[PDB]
Amino acid sequence: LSEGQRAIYNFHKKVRKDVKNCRIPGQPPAKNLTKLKWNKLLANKAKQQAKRCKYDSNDPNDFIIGDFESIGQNLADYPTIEGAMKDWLEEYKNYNFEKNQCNGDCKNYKQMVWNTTEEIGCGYEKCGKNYLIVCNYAPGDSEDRPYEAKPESKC
Ligand SMILES: *[C@@H]1O[C@H](CO)[C@@H](O)[C@H](O)[C@H]1NC(C)=O
Repeated sequence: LSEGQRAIYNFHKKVRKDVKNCRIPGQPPAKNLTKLKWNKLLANKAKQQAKRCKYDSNDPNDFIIGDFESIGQNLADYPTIEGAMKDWLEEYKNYNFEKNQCNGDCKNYKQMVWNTTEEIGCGYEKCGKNYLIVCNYAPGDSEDRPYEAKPESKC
């Protein structure tokens, strides 16, 4: 993994560890989340997409990757990788787990804490001032809640 790739991978590991341990503010802790494994095919497809330097593109070809049945995707148009990661994460401020409802945009946060997601790979390209960052996830998420809650005492 590149420098950026490794940082994006660890930031996702850390978010998922945090949500299991009451460390995402105002969000119930998660009972279980599959461990993410990096996947080279997701990462390369992410990278071919990000090299176009088009944020909206999307393009259902970008969602057909090897044999995966379902692919989710988070996109960021941002001057730094860490800023992008933090922007996706803090969408947790908009998300109500009990009602499964969102005020504004929750899609990036929900995909990061999606309990059945197993494979991740991410790709980014410098496109002028900013990066286009593409993360692909397998399986992708749905409109449901991201995980099963567990009692905050188990933290
Ligand atoms: C993920 O969450 C769903 C409920 O939203 C739960 O029924 C399912 O068993 C969970 N699966 C895993 C692998 O954690």
